[PDB]
Amino acid sequence: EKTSALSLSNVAGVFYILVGGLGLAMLVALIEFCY
Amino acid sequence: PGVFSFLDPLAYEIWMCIVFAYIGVSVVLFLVSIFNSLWFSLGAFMQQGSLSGRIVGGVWWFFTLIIISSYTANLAAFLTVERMVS
Amino acid sequence: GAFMQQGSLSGRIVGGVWWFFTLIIISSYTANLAAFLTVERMVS
Ligand SMILES: N#Cc1ccccc1-c1cc(-c2ccccn2)cn(-c2ccccc2)c1=O
Repeated sequence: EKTSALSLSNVAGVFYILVGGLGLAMLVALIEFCY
Repeated sequence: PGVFSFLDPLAYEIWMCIVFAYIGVSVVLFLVSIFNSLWFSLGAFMQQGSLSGRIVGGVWWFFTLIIISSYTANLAAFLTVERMVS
Repeated sequence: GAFMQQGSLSGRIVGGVWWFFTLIIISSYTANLAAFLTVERMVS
């Protein structure tokens, strides 16, 4: 019963869904700067 | 106990990984909209998260939702293991 | 009115660090409470 560790091998699954939202934000930022 | 014990249920590599997403979102609000813009960005940071700027806070809100949930879940797992325990 | 709603560049970093500080306490209060519900301790 020692670890009880918190393997970030899958915490990367949260980071991979966020950067996609930042890239999706840069596509809408260009259609708003032109329209 | 200790201050090195103030970095446990999130990995030694996750506490230094959450900070990359904090500065990564405050720089997108710089591009979808400097001393007052950074004041607005974490004015928008602790309040969870334009159409380009709305999807910034909508996706950032789900990202920080899992970490604070993966922190409270892993912290309780130790306290249960440090519970019985004999 | 800014405390109930969690937490000006100088005033922004105040409500941000306070938001992380209160985030850990409410996460440690819920985690420590959830561990007793599992293993009901008996005090002699
Ligand atoms: N170590 C330790 C410790 C001792 C007394 C009370 C709590 C802890 C503890 C604190 C933390 C922690 C870490 C960062 C921020 C806040 N708290 C973590 N852990 C812990 C949890 C899971 C596995 C190993 C240690 C802990 O066991």
